[PDB]
Amino acid sequence: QVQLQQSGPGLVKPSQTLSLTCAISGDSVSSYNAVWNWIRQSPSRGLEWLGRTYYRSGWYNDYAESVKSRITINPDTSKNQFSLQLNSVTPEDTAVYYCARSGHITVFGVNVDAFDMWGQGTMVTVSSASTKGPSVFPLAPSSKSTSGGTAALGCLVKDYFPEPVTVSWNSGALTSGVHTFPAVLQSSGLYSLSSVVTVPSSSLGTQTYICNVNHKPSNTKVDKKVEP
Amino acid sequence: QAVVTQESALTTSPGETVTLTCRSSTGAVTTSNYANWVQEKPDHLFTGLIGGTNNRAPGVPARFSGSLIGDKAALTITGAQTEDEAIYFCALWYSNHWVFGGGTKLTVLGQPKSSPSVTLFPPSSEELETNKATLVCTITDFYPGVVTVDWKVDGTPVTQGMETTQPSKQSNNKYMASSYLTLTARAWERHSSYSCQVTHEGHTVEKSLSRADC
Amino acid sequence: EVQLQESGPELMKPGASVKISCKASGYSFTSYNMHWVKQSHGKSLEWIGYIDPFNDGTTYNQKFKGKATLTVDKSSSTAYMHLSSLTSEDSAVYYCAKLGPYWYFDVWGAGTTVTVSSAKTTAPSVYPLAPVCGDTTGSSVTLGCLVKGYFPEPVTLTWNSGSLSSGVHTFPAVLQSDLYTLSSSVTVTSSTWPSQSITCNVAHPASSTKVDKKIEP
Amino acid sequence: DIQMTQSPSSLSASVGDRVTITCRTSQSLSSYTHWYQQKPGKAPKLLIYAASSRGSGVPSRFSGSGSGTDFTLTISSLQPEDFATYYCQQSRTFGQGTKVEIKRTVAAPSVFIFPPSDEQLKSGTASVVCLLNNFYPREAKVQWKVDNALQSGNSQESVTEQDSKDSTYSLSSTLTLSKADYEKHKVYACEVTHQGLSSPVTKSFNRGEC
Ligand SMILES: OC[C@H]1O[C@H](O[C@H]2O[C@H](CO)[C@@H](O)[C@H](O)[C@H]2O)[C@H](O)[C@@H](O)[C@@H]1O
Ligand SMILES: OC[C@H]1O[C@H](O[C@H]2O[C@H](CO)[C@@H](O)[C@H](O)[C@H]2O)[C@H](O)[C@@H](O)[C@@H]1O
Repeated sequence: QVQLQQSGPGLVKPSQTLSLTCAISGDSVSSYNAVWNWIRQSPSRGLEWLGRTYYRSGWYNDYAESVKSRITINPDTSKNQFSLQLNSVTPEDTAVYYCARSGHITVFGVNVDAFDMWGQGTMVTVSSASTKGPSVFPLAPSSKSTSGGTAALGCLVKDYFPEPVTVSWNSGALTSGVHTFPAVLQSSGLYSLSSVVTVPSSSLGTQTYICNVNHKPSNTKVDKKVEP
Repeated sequence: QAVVTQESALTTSPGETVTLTCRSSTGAVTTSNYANWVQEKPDHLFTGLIGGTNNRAPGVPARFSGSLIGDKAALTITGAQTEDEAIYFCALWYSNHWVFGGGTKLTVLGQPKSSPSVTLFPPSSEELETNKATLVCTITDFYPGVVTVDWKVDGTPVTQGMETTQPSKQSNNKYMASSYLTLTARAWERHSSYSCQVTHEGHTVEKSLSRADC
Repeated sequence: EVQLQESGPELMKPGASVKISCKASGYSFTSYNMHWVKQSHGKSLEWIGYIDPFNDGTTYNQKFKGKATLTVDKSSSTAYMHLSSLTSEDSAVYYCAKLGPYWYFDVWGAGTTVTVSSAKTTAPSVYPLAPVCGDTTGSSVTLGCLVKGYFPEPVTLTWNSGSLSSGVHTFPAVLQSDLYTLSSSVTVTSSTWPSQSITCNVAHPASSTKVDKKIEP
Repeated sequence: DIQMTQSPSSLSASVGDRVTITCRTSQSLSSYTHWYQQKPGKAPKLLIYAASSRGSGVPSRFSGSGSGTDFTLTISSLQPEDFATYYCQQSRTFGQGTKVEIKRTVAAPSVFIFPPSDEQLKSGTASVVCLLNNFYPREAKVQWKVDNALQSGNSQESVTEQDSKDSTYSLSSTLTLSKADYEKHKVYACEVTHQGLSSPVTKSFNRGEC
């Protein structure tokens, strides 16, 4: 029943404000046993709790020292959500930001700081570069083993900023033997990845293959037919 | 084995100020004994009163106060009320453990005096058939609930055979009790007159039974 | 705030062992630990020890080291006190109690009675109680119903199958050679008896023996 | 909030193996000590709460214990889908996390090469992609040859996380040239070496013939 839905821009310019939102479904933001946390994950810092807000006959806020001075976490009882605001961001704040519920998990009736439900995470990049949507090219199967065996085909998603990009095949129909590679950062400063799948050669004549590419930052959506 | 001592019992009228004490056998009660107090009411209802020598728990009325008085901890009730009738226990902290005192039974007089009704029954036919005999002495409708029981056989005091229940509470809030004289069927027939004696607040109600009357 | 529910009464023979439980329900904003306390004869309170559900610390009264073992199940919010090698001196009411940051015992379980007895299940013999018929003269008369040599408690005693309720006094049981005896007495008008049927209905469920008995001079 | 040490910080272990991860906390507060399992591109999932209580929908093979300031997660019988990073926590502090890898039999890469698309080439760049699929272990190497000459740059590589079913890895290498430069050559090849291959596998295409 409990779900956490995160939203808000992933790309933030240096010295400006990071603004994220976490919308709660299946509990109240002001529930007596709900504690609303932001936690972030980066390679430098690993997993770092940033702060919380909870209701107990009046709203409380606690923040980690690392960020105490530029962080604000605010509930909205109207929309049933809570927000994160981090001020004056630097590249050190590039991370994946999660919201998380605590206080549902109790021992002897007391909150024990287990985080039982997490939102999906928003990837946050601190950079002054502009948003750029991918080009999507086909990686067509070769004539090799078309009569019988395994064909490899794929999509190449190039020159997009920032991360992330999602790729699926046949709108989810095809997942077995799919490999979507981690993006690389080109020297241009834009990202590129490949997504590839292995399929029976005999399906090449009968089944259609489409890579569905979503880049939310630029509102870019692309469906590319990949064919011999 | 530190021993904690409190006065055993105390009887007050409503409106009085009462002070209960709590003494450590090892020496002075001090701040670092962190005296606490609980109140046991009828039906085994415990609720906590004071902690940290003088810190009232939530909802505890301000008539209750904690203090160190000389070299013992004390609980003072300023204007005792009938609802404060209870057993009060202090516990002392000895570095790593709590030790409870024996409790002070506080009676607050909250109703008229009432003298015992004493009904004394004879041993029955059926019970006599089994070569045993029990005289039952019911004691009802008294207040306060403190009775001494005593038995007389042929006008002579009794020493054994006798059991007496603790005063318990009646529908009407007075106290009842019962005492038993368990005899043998031969000892019943060897004596003629039998008598139950109840003392209460200085007077004595008594009832007799003669075997010739059954 | 949390509420504490202890497990039901227990009847044991000497040498047996027993496991009392105390379930915390409800909520607490601060942590707290669980104390266990023994009441003997209804007035003598004794600290057995405590367990911390949060750091697992335990401390015992030296008198109860090796007799009592405290544990917790953190998933069910239940504390347990296990007593080894039960003796007559273990017959008592056992309480669990919350002690939180202020170090006063602010919540208590209602208590679990443990009775240690080697006595066997014996049904009661029910005897009538009627006055000496010389002393019939008086506007009210009081009858009764003696219940002797039963084990174990409880017994339930009524009058005229529960129809007659007022005038009645049922006294607490006494312990007489490892068996209990009771009595209950009724007051009715000198015209009501011996004219009407006055019958006591004694039940001893622990031997499935319910008994009726009417009273005459 | 200095990340707690976990020991080890990474391990690899065969399917069926008993595996133990130890969190070095500063305080014996078992009930405020928890573990999380994190699969790639997922939020951590609560695995163990209060040192030993299992989270919802966590198989019995996961168990937890503490002694002094050391808390341990044990996986009794390691399974392929247990590939993850494991994190302990106490209060507001997280451990550094422990990466668990599955050991399996050696499996050689299947190699595929993809010439650039005509679509891309109109745009002025050529990307050539080499795919090394479903291999183990992770040390597969790729050399790019153009007209049989080794390239020392112009390529970027990327590896998948260990598969949850078959515990294999996959790598793609991408060789990027200007269109002009692409057309000044004929034979494009990737040459793949890996422990599971007796000698190098080469796949190649002829520019134009593609
Ligand atoms: O010890 C008094 C405080 O208890 C709680 O706070 C602590 O424990 C919480 C969970 O049990 C943690 O989330 C918190 O960080 C601790 O400060 C309570 O929330 C506080 O109001 C009390 O001051
Ligand atoms: O990154 C430097 C340049 O790389 C490519 O071009 C070089 O490598 C080619 C492949 O071996 C040669 O044919 C070419 O002459 C080299 O300049 C890329 O195509 C260039 O655009 C880059 O500047």
